[PDB]
Amino acid sequence: KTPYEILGGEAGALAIANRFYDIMATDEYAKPLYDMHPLPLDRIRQVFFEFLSGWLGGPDLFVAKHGHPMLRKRHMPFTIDQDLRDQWMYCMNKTLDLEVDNPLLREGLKQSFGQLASHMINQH
Ligand code: HEM
Repeated sequence: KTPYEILGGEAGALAIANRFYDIMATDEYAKPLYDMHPLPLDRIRQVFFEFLSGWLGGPDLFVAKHGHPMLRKRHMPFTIDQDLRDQWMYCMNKTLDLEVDNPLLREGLKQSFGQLASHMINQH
């Protein structure tokens, strides 16, 4: 069974994407990460969801509409240090605790996001 399947499919991917930004947008420690996002969040909420649907084994909605992830490259316009990586993970940890009831999948998702996040870092 895929992460997409275990999390309830579309509604599960949507809820993660939305909870992530919901928390990012109000939590103090992540203001800096939040401030890199020009408002409103409508499009990035939708795009991140599209990404999650395929990264979890549902429809590649991202690769259908925007092409391959190339996430490291796609983040190269921004300055991303350790500090911002940790802010991003802090938000996604909090999200996955609330959204993923399977504790194995949850720890699996945290580690795999944790790695992707570290991969984006481009300032040391
Ligand atoms: C330190 C880590 C990260 C930082 C600071 C960061 C920051 C950003 C920012 C500022 C954008 C621009 C979106 C906008 O306002 O339109 C963006 C886009 C995006 N981020 Fe991240 N991000 C990070 C890590 C990640 C990770 C780990 C993933 C996926 C697992 C991810 C997926 C995306 C996606 C899919 C987009 C949309 C890209 C596009 O439309 O071409 N990001 N990110």
